Amino acid sequence: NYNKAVEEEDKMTPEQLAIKNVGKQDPKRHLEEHVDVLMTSNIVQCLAAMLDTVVFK
Amino acid sequence: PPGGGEQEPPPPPAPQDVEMKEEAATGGGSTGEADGKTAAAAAEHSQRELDTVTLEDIKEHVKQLEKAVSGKEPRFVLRALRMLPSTSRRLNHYVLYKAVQGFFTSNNATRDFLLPFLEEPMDTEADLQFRPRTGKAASTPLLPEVEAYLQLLVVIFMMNSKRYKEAQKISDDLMQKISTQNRRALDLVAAKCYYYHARVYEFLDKLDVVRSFLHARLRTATLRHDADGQATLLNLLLRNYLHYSLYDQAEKLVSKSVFPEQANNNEWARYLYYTGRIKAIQLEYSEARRTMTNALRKAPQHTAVGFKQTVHKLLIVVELLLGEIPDRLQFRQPSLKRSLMPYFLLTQAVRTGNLAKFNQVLDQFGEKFQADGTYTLIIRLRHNVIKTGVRMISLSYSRISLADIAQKLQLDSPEDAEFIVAKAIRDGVIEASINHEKGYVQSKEMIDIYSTREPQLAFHQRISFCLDIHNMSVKAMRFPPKSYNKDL
Amino acid sequence: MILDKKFHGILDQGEGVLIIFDEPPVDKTYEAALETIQNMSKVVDSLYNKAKKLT
Amino acid sequence: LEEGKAGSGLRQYYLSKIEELQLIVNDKSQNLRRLQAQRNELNAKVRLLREELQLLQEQGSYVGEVVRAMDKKKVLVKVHPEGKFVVDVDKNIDINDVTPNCRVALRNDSYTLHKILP
Amino acid sequence: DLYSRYKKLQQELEFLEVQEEYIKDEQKNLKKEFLHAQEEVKRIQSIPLVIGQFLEAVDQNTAIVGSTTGSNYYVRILSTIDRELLKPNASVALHKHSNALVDVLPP
Amino acid sequence: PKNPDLRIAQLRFLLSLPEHRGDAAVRDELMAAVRDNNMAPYYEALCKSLDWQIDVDLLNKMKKANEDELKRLDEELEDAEKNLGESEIRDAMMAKAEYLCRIGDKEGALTAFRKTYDKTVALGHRLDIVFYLLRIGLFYMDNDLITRNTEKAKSLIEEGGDWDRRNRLKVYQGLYCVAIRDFKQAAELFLDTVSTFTSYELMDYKTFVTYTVYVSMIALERPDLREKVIKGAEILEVLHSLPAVRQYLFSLYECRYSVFFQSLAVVEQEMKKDWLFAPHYRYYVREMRIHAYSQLLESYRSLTLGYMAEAFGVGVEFIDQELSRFIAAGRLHCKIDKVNEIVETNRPDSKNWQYQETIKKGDLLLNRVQKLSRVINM
Amino acid sequence: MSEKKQPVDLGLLEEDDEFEEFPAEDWAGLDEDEDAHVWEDNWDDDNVEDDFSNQLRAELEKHGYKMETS
Repeated sequence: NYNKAVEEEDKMTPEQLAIKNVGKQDPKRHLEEHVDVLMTSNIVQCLAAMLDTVVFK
Repeated sequence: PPGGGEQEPPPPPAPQDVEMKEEAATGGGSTGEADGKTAAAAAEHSQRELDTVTLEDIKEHVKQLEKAVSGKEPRFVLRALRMLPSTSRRLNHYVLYKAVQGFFTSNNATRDFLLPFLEEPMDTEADLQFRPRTGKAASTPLLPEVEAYLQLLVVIFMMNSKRYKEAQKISDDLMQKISTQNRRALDLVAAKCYYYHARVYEFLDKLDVVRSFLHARLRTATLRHDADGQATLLNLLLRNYLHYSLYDQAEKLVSKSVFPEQANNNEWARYLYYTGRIKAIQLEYSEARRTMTNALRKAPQHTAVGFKQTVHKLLIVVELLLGEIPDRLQFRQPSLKRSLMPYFLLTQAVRTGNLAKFNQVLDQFGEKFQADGTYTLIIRLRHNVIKTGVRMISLSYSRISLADIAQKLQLDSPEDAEFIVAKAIRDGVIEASINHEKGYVQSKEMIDIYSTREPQLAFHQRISFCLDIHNMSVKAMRFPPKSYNKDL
Repeated sequence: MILDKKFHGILDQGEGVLIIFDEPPVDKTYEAALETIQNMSKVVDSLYNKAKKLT
Repeated sequence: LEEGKAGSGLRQYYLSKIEELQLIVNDKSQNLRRLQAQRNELNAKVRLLREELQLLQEQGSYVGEVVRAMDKKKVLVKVHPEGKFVVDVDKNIDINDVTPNCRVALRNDSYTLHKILP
Repeated sequence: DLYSRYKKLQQELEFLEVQEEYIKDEQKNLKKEFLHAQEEVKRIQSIPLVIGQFLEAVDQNTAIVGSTTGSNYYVRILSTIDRELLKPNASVALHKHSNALVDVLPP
Repeated sequence: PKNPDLRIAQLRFLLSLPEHRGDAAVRDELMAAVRDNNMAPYYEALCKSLDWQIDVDLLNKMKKANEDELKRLDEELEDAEKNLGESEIRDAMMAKAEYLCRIGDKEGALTAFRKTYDKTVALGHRLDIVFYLLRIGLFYMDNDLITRNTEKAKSLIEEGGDWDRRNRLKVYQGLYCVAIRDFKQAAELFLDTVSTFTSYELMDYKTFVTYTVYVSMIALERPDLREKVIKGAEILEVLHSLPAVRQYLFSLYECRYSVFFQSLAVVEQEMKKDWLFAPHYRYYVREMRIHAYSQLLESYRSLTLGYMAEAFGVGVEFIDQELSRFIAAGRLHCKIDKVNEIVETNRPDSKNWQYQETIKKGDLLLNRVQKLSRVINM
Repeated sequence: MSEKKQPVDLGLLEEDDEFEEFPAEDWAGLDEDEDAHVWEDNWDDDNVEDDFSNQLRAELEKHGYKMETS
C-alpha cells in the first residue's frame, strides 16, 4: 500500500521528467524507501529456508 | 525547355550540403573523436555509422544524376595528403578544390574513372599515419554509392570494387589484426561488404570462394573476440546455408559454440530467425515457437513491419501444426495483412479440418505459398489436418463413438478410430485412458491444472527461472550505471 | 441467490450436492495486480523517454 | 624473422586486449570509486550533522533585534524580556552592515550574530 | 621497451588488480558505517519533546520558531524534513533538548 | 443533416439488402424525394433504385430550385458581406452549409462549415458546427473525420454541461459506441437518459431506449442490471411501451431459456436490417449465448443433460457442439466430460488462478524489461 | 543489416503488383465495416463468422423448428 501509494505519485513524474529535466525540487527520493521495503520483504525469503531447515530436521 | 531548364540547377543543390556535411561530421567526428586515444574510446561511432547507413538506405539519391551531376564522383576525401606535417596550405586547399568546381562548370563523366581509385592508397590514403581508419573511412562509404544500381554491367564494376577492397585491406589486412576500434568496425564493415556483393554472388555464382575463406577469416580473429562481427560473418554463412545445405553434422549443433555476447540490437532477431528457420524443418513445437515469436517481437527500431512478415509467416506456418493457430491479432499493418491475404482461407481452414474440401482448397488457389518451394510443411499439413482436428476432439469429450464422432472425423471404421486416436495417445501431449469394457474406448481427459495439484514443485522452477531473469535484469540495471559513472 | 452471492454455495442436478467454501485472502492479488498495472505506465513511459532520447 | 612482428606481435595484440581488460578493471575501479566517494560524502554529511548536534545541544539559538548600533563595536540589541544584551557580535561579520531597527539571528549564549532577517 | 612493455605492464595489471578487493572492502564497510551513523542520528530523535509553533522561514533549511513561552528561537532545521513542513502557521514540534523538529502535528 | 431526410436517407440500408422491404422503403423515399432537396442522394443510390422513366421528370425541377435558393443564399451572403457583423455572416454561411447538407454534398459544406468554423465567435457555436458535421457524418459513416472535431472540441469547453447541447454530444457518444463494439465504456453513455429526449435532429427517444436496451441487455451483468436499470425507474416508465422488452429483461434475468429462445428470433430478425446496428449481429448473438450459458453455469457445478435440455428446450445434439465450441472457441470454463453424459465443470478459478492471472503480466513485463535490455548500450 | 529487407520488399512490390488496388478496395469493402472496430474482436467474430459463413449462419430462426423435431 505504501509502494502503490508512491506509484500513484510516480505516475505523474514522467510528465515532469518529460518537460523540465533541469534542476531538482523534490526532497522526496522514492527509491531508497522502497529498497528498504524490499529488504523487509526479503525476511519472507530468508525465513522460508529457515522453515525448510526446521522441516528437514 | 523552360520547365526543367529553369528548375534544373535548383533541386540538386540540396543533397550536396547534407552529404558533404555528413562526411565531414562523421569523418571529422570519428578521426577528431578517437584520434588521440582510439583504444580508450571504443564503439562510440558504432551506432553512429550504422544509423547513418540505415539513414542512407532510403536515399532517393540518384534519379537524374546521370546527366551532368557526376562531378561528385571524381572528387573524394583529399584531407591532409602528401605530407603529415604542414597541413595549413591543405586547409586552404579544402576550400580551393571545392571552389574550382563552383566558378563556371566541370568536365564530368560517370563510368570512366573507377579503376584508378588506388592512386592515393598506393602512397598515402589521408595522412600516412591513420591509414587504416582513414582508408576504410575513405573507401568503404563511397563503394555502395558508385556500386549502387548493381544491374546494368555494374556487377563487373562490383568485382573491381571487390578486388580493390581485398587488395587494400581484406586480402589479409595491412596489419593482420588492427586490434582497435576500426578492427571492431572492420568486422561488420567487411561483413557489410560481403552482404553487399552477396547479391552479386548469388546473382550468378554460389558458395565457392570468399565464403569458403570466411571460415579462415572467421577464425583469424584469434578467438579472444567478443565475436559480434564474428557472428555477423556467421549470419551470411547461415543464410548461405538456408537455400541449400541440409547437412547437420557441422552447422547444426557443431557451429553451435560458446554462444558469445552477440547483441547489435538486431542480430538477436535476425540470427535467431535464421537458426529458427533451419530449426523449423524438424518441426520444433516448444522452443522455436516461443523464441521465434520473441525474434518476431525484436527489432522495433526502424520497422516492425516490412521484414517481420517472414518470421511471422513462418511462425504461423509452424503454429498451425500444434492445432492452436493464433492469427494476426494485436499488430495492425497492411503488409502482413497482404502477406496473409492468400493464407487466410487455409489458416481458417485449419481448425474445422475438412479433408476433401480443403485438400482441393490449398492447391486450388495455391500460387505463391505452393510456389514458395517443395510443398514440405503443407504436405505435412495435409495429414496433420486430422491430427489437429482429433486434437480438437481431445479438447472435446471423452468417449469415442462409432457413428457420431467417427463420421464427424470423416473416418468410418472401428479399427482406424482407436488406431489413430491411439496415434494421438503415443504422442504424450494428451491425457487418456485406454479401456475396453464392452468395446467402447474411454479416456479420463483430465486437463486439470496444477492448482491444488503439486503446486510447490510446479511453479518451483517458475520461481527459480523467473527470479534468475529478473535478477539478471537487476544485474542489467547494476552494470550500465557503472557504464554511466565510468567517465565521471 | 448464489448468483447474487448472498452466501457461499453451489448446487448440483446430477448428484444434488451442496458445497460451501470461502476465499478470505482477497487483498493480496488486488494490490499485486494493481501494482503490476501501475508499473506498466512507469516502464512504458520510461520507454517513451528513452525512445525519445535515442531515436 | 617474423616473430616479434607476428608471434610476439600477436602476443602484444593479446597484451592490448589485456589493456582492454584493464580498461574494464580500470573503469569499474572508476565508477565504483565514484560511488565510494558518494557514500563517503553522504556518511560524512550526516557526520557533519553530528557536528551540528552540539548546536542542537545549544537548545537552538535566540532571535536578536538591534534597535540601535553603538559606535564602540558593542552593539546594544533588544532581546526577549530580561534581555537587552549589549555585546560584540562575531568577528567574521562587520558591524556597519547590521542595520538598526531590523531583526537578526543571534546565538542564545555567545550572542554572536548570524545574518540579517526580514 | 617493446618487449619490456609486456612485463613492465604486468605490474600495472597487478596494481590495478589489488584495487578490486579493496573497493569491495570499502563498499561493504562504509554502508555499514552509513547505517551506523543513520541509526545513531535516528536514535537522537526521541519522542519526549517540547512543542513550539512556527512563525517564519527566513532562508532555506534554517528558520525561526516561536516557543510555547513566546520567545522566538532561531534553529537550523533538520535536513530530512522536506518543504511541506515549512508551512508558516503550523504546529511544529522541536526536541526538548536538541530543539530540532522531528514532525509537525495535524491541527 | 438534422432534417428528417437523415432518417429517411437512413432507410437505404434496409432498402438495399433485402428485396422484400424495399417497397415501403422506396415508397417514403420517392415520396420524400420532394423534400429537403433530396435529388443528389437518390441520384447517388439510384442504382439501388428503380428505372429512369419517372426519375428524369423531377430531377429537372429540383436541379433548378437548387441553384435558385443556392444563389439566394449567395446574394444574401454577399449582402451579409461588406457589413459589420459576425453572426449574420455565421448564419448566412451556416444556412448555406446546411443547405449544402440538404443537397448532400460535403465538398462545399466542408469548406462552408470550415469558413463558419473559422467564424465561430464562441466554442459553443463551434460545437454546434461540430455537431452539424456529426449528423451528416452519421449518414456518411466516416470514423476519424467525425471524431476529429469532437476530439478537438472535446478539450477546453469550460461552459458547463448544457441541457441538450452537452446531452446531444453524450447521445453522439452513444452513436459511435453503437458503431464501435466498445461496450463497458458504452455503459456510462446512456446514463443521461433521464435528460435525453426526442431528438429529431438525430434519433427518437424511444429508439434511443430501443438501442440502449441491447448494450445494457448483453453488456451488463446482474449486479450491473440490478444496480443501474432494475433499480432505475427510467426503464420502469418505458417498459410499458413494448411488452417484448419486459420479457427480454424479466425472462432473461429469470433465466427462462424456453421462452427466451422462443422470443429471441425477434431479437435476431430485429437485430439485422438496421443502419448502425447491422454488422455486429453475429457478435451479439454468440456473446449473448455464452453470457447466458455462463449465467446458468456459474451457480452450477455439475449438471445433467436432462434438466439442461429441459431448461433450454433444445435437443442434446446442439448443446453437445455448443459447449464443445465454448471450451476452446468460447473459452468459458474448465474441461467438460461425457463419461457419465453429464455436464461437470471444476472451475478452480478463485484460489490459485486469482494469483496466476498475473503471470501473464509478469511475462509481458518480463519481455518489456527485455526491451529495456534492448535499450542498453544502443 | 536491414538491406536484406530490400529483396523481400521487392517481393512485396511484386505482391502489390499482382493486383493493383483490387484487394485494398474490395477488402476495404470488409474494412469499412471493420475499421476502428478492435480487430482482436474481429478475430473471434471472424472465427465464428467464417465458421458459420459455410452453414447455419443465423440458425436461431431454425431452433424454434428444432423444438418439436428435437
